[PDB]
Amino acid sequence: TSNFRVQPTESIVRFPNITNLCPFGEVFNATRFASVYAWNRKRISNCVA
Amino acid sequence: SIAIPTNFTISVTTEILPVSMTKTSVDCTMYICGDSTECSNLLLQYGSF
Repeated sequence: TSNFRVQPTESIVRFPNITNLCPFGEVFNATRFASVYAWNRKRISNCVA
Repeated sequence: SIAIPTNFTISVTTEILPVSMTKTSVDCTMYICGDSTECSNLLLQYGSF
């Protein structure tokens, strides 16, 4: 006939217990922006975005 | 000129014949889509393959 697959019961989500707010607010709205060739690459880590 | 045997021998020679292979079956949606209902709609668009 067909394939029997047990339907999932509920949904389980788990994320790292970190809630630091990312600096995107000042990253995008920065007062000074560099030139096209000298792009200032920035690394963002350990924060919820 | 003729050559006639005098003392005979009796041998036992094994023979190997396959009779059947491993019976196998497969389901597309579990194989192709993997229980995903988004792919299940796309697959049926390809006709009765």
